[PDB]
Amino acid sequence: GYTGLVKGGDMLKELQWQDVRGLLSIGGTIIGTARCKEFRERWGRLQACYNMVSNGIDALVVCGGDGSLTGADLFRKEWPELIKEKEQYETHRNLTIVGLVGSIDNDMCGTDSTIGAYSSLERIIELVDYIDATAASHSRAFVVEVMGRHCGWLGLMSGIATGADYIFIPERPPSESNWKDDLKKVCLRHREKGRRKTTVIVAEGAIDDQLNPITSEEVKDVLVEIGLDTRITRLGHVQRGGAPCAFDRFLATVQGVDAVRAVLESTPAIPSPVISILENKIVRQPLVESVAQTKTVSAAIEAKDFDKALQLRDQEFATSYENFLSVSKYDDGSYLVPESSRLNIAIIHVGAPTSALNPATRVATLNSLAKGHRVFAIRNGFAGLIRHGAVRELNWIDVEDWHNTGGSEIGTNRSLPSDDMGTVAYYFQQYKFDGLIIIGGFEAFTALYELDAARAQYPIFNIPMCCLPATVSNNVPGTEYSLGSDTCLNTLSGYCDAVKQSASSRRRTFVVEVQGGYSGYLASYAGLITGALAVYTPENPINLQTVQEDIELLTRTYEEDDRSGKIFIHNEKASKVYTTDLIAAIIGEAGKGRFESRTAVPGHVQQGKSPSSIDRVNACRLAIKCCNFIEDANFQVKHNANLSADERHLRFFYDDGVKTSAVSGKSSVIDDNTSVVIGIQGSEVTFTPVKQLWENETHHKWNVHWEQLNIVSDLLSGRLSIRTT
Amino acid sequence: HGAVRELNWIDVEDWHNTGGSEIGTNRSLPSDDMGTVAYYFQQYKFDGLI
Amino acid sequence: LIAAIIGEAGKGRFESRTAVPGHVQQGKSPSSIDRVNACRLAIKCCNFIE
Amino acid sequence: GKTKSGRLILKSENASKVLTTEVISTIIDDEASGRFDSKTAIPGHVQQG
Amino acid sequence: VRAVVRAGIYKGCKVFCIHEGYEGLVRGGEKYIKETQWHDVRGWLVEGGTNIGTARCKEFRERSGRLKACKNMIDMGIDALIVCGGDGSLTGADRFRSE
Amino acid sequence: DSIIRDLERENVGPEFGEFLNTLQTDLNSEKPPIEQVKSQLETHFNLAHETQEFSRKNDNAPVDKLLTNYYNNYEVNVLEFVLQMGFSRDLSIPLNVWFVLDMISQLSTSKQDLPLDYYLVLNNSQTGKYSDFVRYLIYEAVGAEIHLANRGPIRGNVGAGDRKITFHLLCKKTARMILVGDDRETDFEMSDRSFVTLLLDYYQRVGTTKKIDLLLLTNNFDTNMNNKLQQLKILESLNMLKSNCYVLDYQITVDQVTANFNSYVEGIPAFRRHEIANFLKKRKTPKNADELIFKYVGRWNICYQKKFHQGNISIHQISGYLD
Amino acid sequence: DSIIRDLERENVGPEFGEFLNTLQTDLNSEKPPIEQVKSQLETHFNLAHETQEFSRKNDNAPVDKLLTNYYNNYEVNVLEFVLQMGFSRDLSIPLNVWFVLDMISQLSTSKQDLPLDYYLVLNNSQTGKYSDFVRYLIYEAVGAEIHLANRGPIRGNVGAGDRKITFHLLCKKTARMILVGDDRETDFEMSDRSFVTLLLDYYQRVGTTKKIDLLLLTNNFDTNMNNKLQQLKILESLNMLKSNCYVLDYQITVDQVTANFNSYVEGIPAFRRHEIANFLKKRKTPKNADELIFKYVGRWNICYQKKFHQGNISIHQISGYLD
Repeated sequence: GYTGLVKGGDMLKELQWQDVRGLLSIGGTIIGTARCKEFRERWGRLQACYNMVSNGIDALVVCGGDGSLTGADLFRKEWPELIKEKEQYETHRNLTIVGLVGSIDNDMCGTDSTIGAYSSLERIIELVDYIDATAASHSRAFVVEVMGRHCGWLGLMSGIATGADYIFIPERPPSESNWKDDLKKVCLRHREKGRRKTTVIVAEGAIDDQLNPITSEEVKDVLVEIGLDTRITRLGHVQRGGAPCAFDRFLATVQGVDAVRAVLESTPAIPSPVISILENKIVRQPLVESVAQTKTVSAAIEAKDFDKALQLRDQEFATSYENFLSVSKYDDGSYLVPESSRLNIAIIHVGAPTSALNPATRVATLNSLAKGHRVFAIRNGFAGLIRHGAVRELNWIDVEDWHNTGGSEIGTNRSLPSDDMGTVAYYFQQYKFDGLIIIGGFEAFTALYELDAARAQYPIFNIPMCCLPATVSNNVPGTEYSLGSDTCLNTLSGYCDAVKQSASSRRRTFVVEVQGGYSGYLASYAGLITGALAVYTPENPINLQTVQEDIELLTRTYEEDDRSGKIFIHNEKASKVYTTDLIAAIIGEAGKGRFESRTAVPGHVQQGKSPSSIDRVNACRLAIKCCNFIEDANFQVKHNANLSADERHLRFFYDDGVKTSAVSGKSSVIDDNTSVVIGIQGSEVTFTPVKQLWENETHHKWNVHWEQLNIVSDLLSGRLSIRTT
Repeated sequence: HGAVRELNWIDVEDWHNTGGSEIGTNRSLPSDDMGTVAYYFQQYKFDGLI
Repeated sequence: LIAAIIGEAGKGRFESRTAVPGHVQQGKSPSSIDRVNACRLAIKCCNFIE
Repeated sequence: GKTKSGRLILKSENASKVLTTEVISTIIDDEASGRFDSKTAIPGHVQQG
Repeated sequence: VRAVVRAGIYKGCKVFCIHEGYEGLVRGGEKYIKETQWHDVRGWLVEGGTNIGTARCKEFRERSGRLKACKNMIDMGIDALIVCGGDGSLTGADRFRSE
Repeated sequence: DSIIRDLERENVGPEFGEFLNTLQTDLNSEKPPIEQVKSQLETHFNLAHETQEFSRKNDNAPVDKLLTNYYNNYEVNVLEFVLQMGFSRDLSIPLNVWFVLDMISQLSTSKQDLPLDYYLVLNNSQTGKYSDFVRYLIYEAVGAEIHLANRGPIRGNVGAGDRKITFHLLCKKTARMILVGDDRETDFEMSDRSFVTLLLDYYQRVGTTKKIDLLLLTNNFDTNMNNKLQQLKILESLNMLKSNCYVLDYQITVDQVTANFNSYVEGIPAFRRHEIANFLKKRKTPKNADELIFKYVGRWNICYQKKFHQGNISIHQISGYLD
Repeated sequence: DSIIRDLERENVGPEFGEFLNTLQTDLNSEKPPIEQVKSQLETHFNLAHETQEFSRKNDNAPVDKLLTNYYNNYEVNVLEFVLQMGFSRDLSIPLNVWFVLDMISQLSTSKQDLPLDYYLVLNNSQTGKYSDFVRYLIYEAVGAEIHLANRGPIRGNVGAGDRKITFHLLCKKTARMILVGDDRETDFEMSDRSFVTLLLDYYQRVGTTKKIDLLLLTNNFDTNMNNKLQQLKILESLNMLKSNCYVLDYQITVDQVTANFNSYVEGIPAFRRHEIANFLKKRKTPKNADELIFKYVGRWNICYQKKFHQGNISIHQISGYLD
């Protein structure tokens, strides 16, 4: 850290292109870290300055947390102060300083997420997943002491990701007077409703509204006096170690490239930035403002004004807290709606499996049941419905352990209502469904469209319907994110880490085949995060010249190496000629049998055992938004009308000859806005009607660009350098 | 209108003599809305039609 | 696959081989049956259209 | 009626040079007559760990 | 448990799963002593903890419960007991054997 | 804003302008913008004494809740096609505007309703000049910042029920605009008789087959033309009222049309038959002959049921039709 | 204007930035824009002596009408795909540019033409910097007030016949922009060798399956890579030229490259086959091996036929493919 900048001599050493080999699967730091201590004093910062000028250092890149950036900000403020005892002065007169947020906390302002935050969250989830993975006992409780000194983000996200009963966060602390009694209430309420795996999450900075800390031991004692055998689990240093997760690998690599750009793109007129992330877009925020904003949250908490602090957190934090609070309070009965307003909700899993299916179905069932609606799960897709009438009613107890479980508990398949509309329409009428959630991929998108189009032929289908996109491919129109894709990237990065290790008299080069459909997104993302040499995709042409170029890069790369083992990412649908098998075969014969080429096919393992935290958090956000849409009273039959039972089921009535909608009161019975695709655009959730999306989509299973994934990966592998000499 | 009426031994009374229709007759076709005809056939669970 | 199964048969008893005449099936010169019929039918084609 | 736990067939690469993972699976589909399908899982020489 | 249920079934004998360990054995009945089928222990390899369940039985620590448990086995027609547990868990089974 | 200039031109008092300037609603509060306008209205115009006297002089009737009084929650919330047939002379312009707003709020107490269409006729010079001011208020009351115009319906969401509405103000200015084809120049005289018949000409041309279920009658200016009973007879004639329509008739002052209205409505079929014929024998002259009162004479063959009465505030309902 | 700063930044004399101020087309005028800008270029830069000399030192060849004379109106106006493989090292940047416009004007004399595609490649660092100057020049020449861009083809009409043209300028600035997905920071080395192979990478990834029917060849700077014979050789291998493609080779200086070139183009098949073989034997090293020249080696079986030769300027056409 700063110690090497203060005692800067042998502590300042150059880094070569080969020195940073395989660092994308390592963590923490090879440069090593240190606490801000001598850099807290002016004479220390003066010496740090001398060393930079003396060693001809013109730019500094600080990758650290709140404290490290507060220091970087103070060093830039105090830099115009250069004491003299030389051309060195005019040369190094203007400090070029850029900041990267390396923090598990996720405390820093201006950025939606900091480097290490999701990985640390993964470590928490890793542990709570073991706790959850035991068959339930009659009177058991578990306390998880999570790290993160300055921000309740980890505590919150762990709460959502694990389905915790109660959480302790510095932003919204409980009363000193009755937190124990409120803890008891919440827990016993859930226990009453069927919960046997009572879980509480205590943050590192957990406090009560009078600033008194809340230890996990304090919390244990509360639950023990409720007759529960409580067990503390302290994560400790586990939360800071290990390989970064899929998102962090992307986040650090991308922000890291921009940090270098920000240095070059600098002038004294353009202020010193903090490389931040906002609506999945990398942004350059000013260091001055970001450190200042972050200090005001710390101040708010210290000043016992926790309202200012929670208000001072981004929408990401706000929406997440609101969601955790909602789900927790579903047991209240406060969500309950009048008898007349209660509906029959259908959930179906259309497409190949993703680990994200059960968590999403869980949140959707609880949300619906909380209102008094009846939840019916169409088992084994449309085929299960058509062939066997496979409908199963869900209750509070049925949902149990689903937030952790992968695949489908009801069954998922790519069969379409097309197979027999008449039969689908018969069953929808029998079970009297008033709303439908199609969780799945391109076939869930297809089914939504087909059923929407069938509204004409079958009145029963004129209900609100939605597609919750869940797929590994990220090939569904109407969203930037499909549930299960982050789990897949995590599964792939880990898989490749084991590939490169087995590539160290066995094997040298590996052609890892990525199954991401007809879209190069999966392959491109995977390539960036695994440090793949070449990435084969349907979007980019494969031929004798391209192949020769790929071989040349591999050849030129290997004739420099002295940790090794190289990978190529081949998308299953890239070429009907140059397949994973042919590419591997050409690499082998290359250099008159120079290296040993091997194929690797993770394949159906890409769905993963447990959904990632990004998948768990989003499955919950979107399931909530699905229910809010289909169960919206605006799209539902009006109860103060002279309507017959059949008129209310048909959702239309004939008034004075005119066919009127029992919902809108309008002459046009069919509303196209009721069949919608619920997805993410930036940070915001979007509702997009199928009819419009269906003309836009391609027969190549769907305009969309992830080009910069490929640009950055090629810059960081030898590609861009070999391509330009 | 979903205009279905159940008939019993007593309802049939004096019909062998009477002209026109007691239930109503018109040239409208199921074409007008198959879906609605099909919904009603399913509700009333008709096993035969004259 | 058939050739591959024959080969592994009898714990490697006989040597199985594939043969693919393929596009050679058209032949260098038409057979006499082909020459005779080509003439009969060509005559009948012309007689019809003309 | 029973639990749907899923089905696996494990085939050591050396068990058959002719009846390979991919060949075996295509035979299963042929013989299954649409009642179920078969898919392969070929992880590769990554199993070292 | 999956192994015991299947092995016993294969060897041609009825397998009963005593839910809540000694508590279930002392309380007895269909409530705790359920007949288990081959397909009932499906995919239990992956499952963590105990699907049958464990419970600390205060009564079985005394001759009061040890006798009640003995009756329940003869009533259920259970000719043999298989305990899967810890030190005291097996010492208590050993004491039950001599008693 | 143009409205303030317009009111100064029509000779109207500044009060109305000053009301619009300070008139503001905020759909960031639990109170609906309708109850919010109602509050601002009862404040600026000091309508408390006038409302108090309006009731106390109609045998203490709950004027603040007449629909909520007779009908139940369902009964009232089903009503979806209202016709307020002029303003009352006995009420000050703001008092009438509050009554239009008080009525709208009652018909929108539930979130389970089918949309409402409210028609308001401004049948004379004493009320027609206020139309744009009314249309602006309704606009704020309903909050049509969803997606104003010099003509057309004001769409929006009204009441605690937050019900979808579509308010229509059918006045002379609007009728002129229609006639000229939206030409700038609309200064020409329009008879109150001519107006009613053009309202009929708009309806018959639009082809509206939606029936009036609440009919609001009162003591309008031009008693000669806007006769409460004559208006009833014309709607009875044209099949414009629903089979089970509701006729709510209010006023403070009592007149002979009030005697004749109640004698017609409450009358036996033989009486109504005679009533019509004797108006036609008495009043039909070859010079008068073409007037709508001699075309759309009303229907004796109809039946009513007196549902509510509290000193000159009555609610009858079409009980039957005899064919 | 932005170009004027770029130019000062790239050590280029202000003359260029000064020309882009005095540079403006009259449009309405009888004289076609290309010819206007062309005559404006001659004036500002005094390209009268150098043009005359370029003729003089080439046995008084018509360096103003090289195409026009040789070909008939049909022949010149049938040419649709043109590749200009650099700028001569023997002529100034304004003479080189002028010549581009002059060659362009020559193919657009007719109003009975299908569209023209013109590709200018500015391969070395010497000319590369003037891409934007040339782009603002071709923009004014065609008058792209039809519907400039940082990248991309300039489309408009051109010459005496208003023939729709699409001028493409391939340089390293555009190549860097491409590689970095249009990022602000395009400051990185790129060897002329890399540049040639990336041009191809683009032809194969863009998809282009159209054949060049007039190939303009000269003596560019950086001959180690931008070698005339080596460029021809490459185009022959990649099947990029029309079966009757015309190959124009202009310049003033005679060197060994020109001898090697002429002996290859005009050589008997046995000479060409050996020319290729012995180059590979003599020049291929295991370190050299990867270079494009070792892959896209030329074809001895392509025959040419001399069409024109006025000392140092020649036209040969492909006359057959022996197979």
